[PDB]
Amino acid sequence: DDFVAKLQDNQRFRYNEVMQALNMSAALTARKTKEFRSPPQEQINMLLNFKDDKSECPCPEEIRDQLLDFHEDLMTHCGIE
Amino acid sequence: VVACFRMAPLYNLPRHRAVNLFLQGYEKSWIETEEHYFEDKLIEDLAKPGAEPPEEDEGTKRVDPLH
Repeated sequence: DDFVAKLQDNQRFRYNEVMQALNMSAALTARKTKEFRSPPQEQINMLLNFKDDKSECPCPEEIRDQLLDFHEDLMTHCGIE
Repeated sequence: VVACFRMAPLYNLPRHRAVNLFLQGYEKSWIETEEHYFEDKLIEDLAKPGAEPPEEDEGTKRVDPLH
């Protein structure tokens, strides 16, 4: 519940930044709006790629850290760790 | 082009719908991809004769759990 709320507020901020920044280039706006025009499943799929070190997702470090801590807690509760 | 750029993002969606989407995405991306190796250790534990002479076998050697 709170992870998704923070992610949605981030999307609010990032979309506004892209709208403010659309005026430099129309070609740039295409790759910036890939996310906002992707289906809702694809949007969250690309937002949840900060696992591993490829790290091309637009998620910020703090939001990444929240899930990277909850996931470690879940693993140590499942006994995998 | 503004209308084309205008679509259905996550920030407009109700929170519970996005939570369900997050549950599915988290599942597939993290829980499915998580890997831990235990097969060799498990088989080694299962193949051990578990203190059979200490146990009161009093006959033929009892088959191990893997058997």
